[PDB]
Amino acid sequence: MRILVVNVNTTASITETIAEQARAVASPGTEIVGLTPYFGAESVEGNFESYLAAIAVMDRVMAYDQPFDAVIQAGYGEHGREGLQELLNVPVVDITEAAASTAMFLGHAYSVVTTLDRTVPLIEDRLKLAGLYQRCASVRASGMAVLELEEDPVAAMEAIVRQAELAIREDKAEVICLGCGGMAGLDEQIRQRTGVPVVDGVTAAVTIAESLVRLGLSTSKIRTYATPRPKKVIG
Amino acid sequence: MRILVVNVNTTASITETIAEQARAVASPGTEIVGLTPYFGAESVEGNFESYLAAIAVMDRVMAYDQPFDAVIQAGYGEHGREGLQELLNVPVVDITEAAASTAMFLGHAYSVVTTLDRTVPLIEDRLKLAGLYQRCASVRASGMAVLELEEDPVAAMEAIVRQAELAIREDKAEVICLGCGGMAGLDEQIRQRTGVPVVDGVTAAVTIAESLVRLGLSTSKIRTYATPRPKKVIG
Amino acid sequence: MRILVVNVNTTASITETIAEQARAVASPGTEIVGLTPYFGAESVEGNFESYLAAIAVMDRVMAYDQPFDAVIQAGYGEHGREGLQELLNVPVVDITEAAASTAMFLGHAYSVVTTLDRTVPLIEDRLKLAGLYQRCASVRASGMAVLELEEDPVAAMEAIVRQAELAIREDKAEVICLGCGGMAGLDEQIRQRTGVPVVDGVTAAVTIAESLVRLGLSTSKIRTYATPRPKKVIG
Amino acid sequence: MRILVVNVNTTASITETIAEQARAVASPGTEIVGLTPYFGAESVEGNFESYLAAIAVMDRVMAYDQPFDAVIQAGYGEHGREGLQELLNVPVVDITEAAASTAMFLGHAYSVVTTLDRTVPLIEDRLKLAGLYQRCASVRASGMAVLELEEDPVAAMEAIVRQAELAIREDKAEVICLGCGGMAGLDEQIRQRTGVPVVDGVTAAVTIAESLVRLGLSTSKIRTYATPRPKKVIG
Amino acid sequence: MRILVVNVNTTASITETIAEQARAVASPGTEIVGLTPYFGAESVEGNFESYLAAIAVMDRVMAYDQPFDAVIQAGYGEHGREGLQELLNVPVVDITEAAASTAMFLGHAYSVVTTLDRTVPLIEDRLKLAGLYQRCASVRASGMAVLELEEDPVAAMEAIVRQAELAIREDKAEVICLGCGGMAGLDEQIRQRTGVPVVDGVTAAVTIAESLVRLGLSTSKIRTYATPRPKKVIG
Amino acid sequence: MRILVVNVNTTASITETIAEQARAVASPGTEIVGLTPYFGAESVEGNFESYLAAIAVMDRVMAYDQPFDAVIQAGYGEHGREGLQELLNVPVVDITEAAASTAMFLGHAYSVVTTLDRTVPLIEDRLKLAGLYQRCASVRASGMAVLELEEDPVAAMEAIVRQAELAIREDKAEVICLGCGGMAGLDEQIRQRTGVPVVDGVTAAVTIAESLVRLGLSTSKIRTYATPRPKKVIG
Repeated sequence: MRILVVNVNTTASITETIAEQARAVASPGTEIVGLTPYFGAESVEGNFESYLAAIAVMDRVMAYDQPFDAVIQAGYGEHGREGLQELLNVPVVDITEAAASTAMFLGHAYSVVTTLDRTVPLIEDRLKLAGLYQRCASVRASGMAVLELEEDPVAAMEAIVRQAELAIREDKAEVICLGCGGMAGLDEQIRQRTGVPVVDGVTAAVTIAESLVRLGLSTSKIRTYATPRPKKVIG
Repeated sequence: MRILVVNVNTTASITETIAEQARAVASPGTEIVGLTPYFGAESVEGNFESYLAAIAVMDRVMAYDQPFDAVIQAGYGEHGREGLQELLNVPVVDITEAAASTAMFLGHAYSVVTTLDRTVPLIEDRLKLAGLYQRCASVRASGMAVLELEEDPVAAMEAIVRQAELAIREDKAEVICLGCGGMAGLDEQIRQRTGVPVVDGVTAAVTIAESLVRLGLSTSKIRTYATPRPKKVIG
Repeated sequence: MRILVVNVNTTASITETIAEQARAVASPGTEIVGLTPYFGAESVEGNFESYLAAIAVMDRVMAYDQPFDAVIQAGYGEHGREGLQELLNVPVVDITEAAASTAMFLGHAYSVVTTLDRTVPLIEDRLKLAGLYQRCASVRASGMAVLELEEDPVAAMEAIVRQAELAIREDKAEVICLGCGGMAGLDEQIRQRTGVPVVDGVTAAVTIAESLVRLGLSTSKIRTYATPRPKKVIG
Repeated sequence: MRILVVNVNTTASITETIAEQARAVASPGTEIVGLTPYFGAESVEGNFESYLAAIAVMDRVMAYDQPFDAVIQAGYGEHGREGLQELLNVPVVDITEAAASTAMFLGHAYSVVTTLDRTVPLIEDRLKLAGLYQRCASVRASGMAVLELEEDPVAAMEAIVRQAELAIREDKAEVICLGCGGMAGLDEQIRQRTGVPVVDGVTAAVTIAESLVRLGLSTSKIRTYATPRPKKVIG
Repeated sequence: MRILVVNVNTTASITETIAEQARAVASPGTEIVGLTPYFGAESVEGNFESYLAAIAVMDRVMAYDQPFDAVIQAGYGEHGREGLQELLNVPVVDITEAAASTAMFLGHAYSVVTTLDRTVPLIEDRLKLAGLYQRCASVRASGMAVLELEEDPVAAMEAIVRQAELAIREDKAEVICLGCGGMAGLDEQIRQRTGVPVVDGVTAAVTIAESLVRLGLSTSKIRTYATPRPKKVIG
Repeated sequence: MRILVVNVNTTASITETIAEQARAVASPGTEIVGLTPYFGAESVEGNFESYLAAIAVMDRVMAYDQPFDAVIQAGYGEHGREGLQELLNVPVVDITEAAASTAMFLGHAYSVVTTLDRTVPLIEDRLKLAGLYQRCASVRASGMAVLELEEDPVAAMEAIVRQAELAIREDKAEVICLGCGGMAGLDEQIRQRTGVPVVDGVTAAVTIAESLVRLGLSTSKIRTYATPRPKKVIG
């Protein structure tokens, strides 16, 4: 099968890293295609940039010419999932929901550790909408400005594990979810350091996407995600 | 003062109808500037068109070069308010939240009457995010396509009252919220035909916008709606 | 138009101060009438005094002989709103709900800062009933015994801003709501000190009351707030 | 021990009916003292009369000059419990909460059957405040005016069973709570006619009052129900 | 009447202590029978042991040969209540729910103080299911390994009151509920030390059980707790 | 890898049907080992049999002496998952949560169709505990007794589609979850007859089990599902 894995931000280096991580868990016969949107912010930080990224991602998927069997939106706490669901006749998985949903099988309560404080309420709102928030102990920001993870990977790792530890100790999280795709593959280190399973939405999304295809499942087109009624649309 | 009233769809005649109902209640000294987005669907029906309209609305507002005091987004149940709240340092009122918020001063419970069944869950989700759904007895669809409103208003009118009556008698609604911009000015007739206050989010949003301006209040910039960090963003 | 603004407590000096603040935002042609109930506690502190104030206020409004177009209950976290709504055929706004409701347009979450700790659960319960509590980050008590604000206005101001800062820093409030009418007009100082919009329910209620009259809206009499069935009542 | 059983309305014959059902289940050694408030509506139907009854009940209790061990407020869905809890240092039981609380020991879900449609939302709100609504499948109105109960009991009886059956079959109620004091003693006939346990809040409140006394338990005075601070209060 | 009081754990010394405490509040003519299950853990600590105790307790009750009028499950936060309810044609009260339910008449919010941290989410889940959790301020663990209360009753008492004080001061609990039956009778000391009523589920359950029998109430057999359909069951 | 698929009831033919549907979707390299508990009801209908099945399932798993990588509990709405999660250091998937969790990727809301009305509230409660009920539009019973499924499948089939249609049209379900193990493989026919994706928790649980294994993830042992403390436990 073919799975499109779309970055929500325009940074080509992040697309390839995410895609690589998707390729490391993909099943035999699964082809992962990483896609960079044509427009949008280099890192998606806030409501404005999130809504720009929602249509950036859908523009990017609707440009792809080859057949494909699933789409993964590779961004934590951003908009657009639902619009993809309407546009496409294949399953869509967003990594936010892939992480929280897989975490819920593992523990009484899960926490998410993201980058910026200002992205906490967007991630919270995404999960509440998904109906996944009941078992979320908290969504916590490490505080590192997105691009520093390649500059100081040590200061980053430390800031992240400090939040993981507060979530386990104060919020009673039993599993940690990564909260920017740019965190893919750092999960073993966080596990080594906390003694809890640590879910990476990128890899979790691949398995859920692969599963829905194996099960013959796709978005319901009955109501909310009906194909859009063809009409006059500009631009 | 100057208030931008922005249509979520690209049909310019609907923009004039909305801006004229707005002017019909604006305080002396208030200028209404009705804006039609430059791109997007001619009527916004579903998630894909809602997200496109979100960004189409923001683009239209950011292109306006005069000063203004508040903005009103004149669509029911669409995405975008939060985007605008980050970009602007004037208050933003969404007619969805304007209607429900005012209705709650008037009755134990309110119901919204929209056009299409498929917009019902988009509306519920906006209300839920806003923390305004506890007092909503239901969102009901009249079944009338957005544009069939100036076509056959007498049938539109009857379809709306039909649903309003069902909300009152079965849902225990005590107040009715109109749920398309295209319904602006219809409240008086529905009030007469139902026996309950009928709230027009267009005219309610005007009063709320004017209030927030008179009161010296604007969007909090402390966290969630802080100005977007300056950064690279294509297009 | 005419708007009655009723103190919930019997202190004549508080009625006049509230009314003055209402007069400073009222629109041209709006007449504000401040009313002191004939009975009740000099400051309303707790369930017993709140229920006494509920009927004190309704007794006070039903005594007023002149026509009027709206009523404001000028008390934070007290009972009685609903009984006014049944008694009257004009809109009723309580300042508790005017503050929370206006705050919700301004920020992701709002907090209320009141005087006594023991009034926190009454205000919480009022907002939960109003269906306004979802976006309330916390209700916090400054701790100053009600009447000290005229004695030590500095110690008061300080205690208040300390709670505002805890709400923003720990509870993630993005807007502050004042929580005793006796706090009217202190909002600029709190804003100066926190960098967030600060809503005063007194002035916010005036605009909402004025709006409902301009929009031709009044309480729904369909069910819950039906006129009371005339019957034998004593005293 | 001595338990005050206080009618919420001023009809003395209803006070005797309630106090006699109470006596029918009181433990040996328990004295029931049935009280009729001095002012208020002859039947309490709506918010205005509910708030008046709240204060009318408290006045009546504070006028009683003998000692007593507990108080029961014998009205369904009325205001006042909290007022009494502040003023008294003996336990207070409201028959509303007494019924629902006991019903929850007996079935997965309960429903209340009251008289008037307009009291339905007052009842729901009391249950919600009490934290007892999660297990309530519904509150249904029999449509019988409060006093039409000793007038035509055979029609009252049938109206109640009608609603009870609807709650069981459509709402999935497994237990029925009578929802006027005027229905005391009817449970046996409804049980027979419905097939489910039927709870009488009057008699349940007696057992709970007696329990709290036997157990040495009374209202917590630490915070919300602390004695009212001594202060000036007119009338 | 006869009331069975069943230990959830297999420790004979705990059964007799619980039963003694039940006998100290029982009404005249009430016979308390303490029962020890034939199998299960010596102290019930966790999901596995709780589910073993659920069927241990039902096995123990179904072995008892004499008539009886009620059953009390004498364990805090364990499973099985519902299965008893199906099996029996008499009322069942679990002490978890007896404590929380009686506490709710006493104060704005209640807290539970139990032994082990790992039992906190089971007790939380039990109360959420019971629909009693809305008014629960927190469930807190003292941390003492179950059997130390007979070894160091002083270190135990201290650990317990420390949690009670955190619940009142930080969680705003107004009443404390004991949270292992092995705590029966320690409530006066905790009351002496905190100034709040302290509910013991053992004694509270006796009064609720006695009440349901006096009121002629028993489990509803209409749906969820219908007698199990006789069929082939092994072992 | 090896995955234990455990029937909740003792009917061995139902164990083979479940294990064969599981094998029909298992990845190459995956071994399915279908287990029939040693004691318990021949079909699990209600709380008593649910609790017995919980412990019967755990006993069966603990008796298995080979190594394995994950366990699946193949019953809808039964107790036990948490028990297994404490005892095991391999992931555990319950088909109840497997179905609902996967369904949520596919539609705005899902509904479950089970057999017996009396299992409906057991199912709702499992979903609620799991934090998966927010997106559940309803749980409906087909009315078909568990074993009447291989007896008359054409009538079973029609009973299920009947309920599915009612969930879609009245409950606004967009996806259907089969709610007995005995329904495994029926999804294709129901999909055809309803027009919406149909999820089989048996086959979904397999994909999720395999995913968690591929991802290196297992049950968190930090708190709620820590191994049971070693201690005395009879039988």
